[PDB]
Amino acid sequence: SVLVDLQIATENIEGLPTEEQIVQWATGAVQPEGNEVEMTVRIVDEAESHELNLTYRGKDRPTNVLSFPFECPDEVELPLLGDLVICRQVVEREASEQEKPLMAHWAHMVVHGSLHLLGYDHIEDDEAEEMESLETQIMQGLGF
Repeated sequence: SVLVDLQIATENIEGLPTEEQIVQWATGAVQPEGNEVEMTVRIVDEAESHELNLTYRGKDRPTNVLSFPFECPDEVELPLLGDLVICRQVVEREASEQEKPLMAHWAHMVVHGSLHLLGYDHIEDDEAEEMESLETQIMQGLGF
């Protein structure tokens, strides 16, 4: 199925994300009939994520949307999105400033950092239609 990981860092905020809502709304509207994929997403302040990476591997520096891609040997035809790590203060501010439902900002902001970071658009043979339709159903299917 289409499993996604929504890991919030704050317990009390001005607009909690909750996986049920986010996942269901976005990821739920993408595979209402056929589901299959894995998208890990960690939403926490800059310091946490940055330190988190640099503490266990030494990743980049104070970025905006850092994600962790899976093993990219050659082509490997299989549904996947990999791990993701983004800040809420930024996206929440962007979405909050845009004056639009954070629901879309999430599905969009996640995919924005998912591809722009690794490019899960692997092999255009199988993963193509799957991935394409995958991102298309959540991004276009709703028309953010």
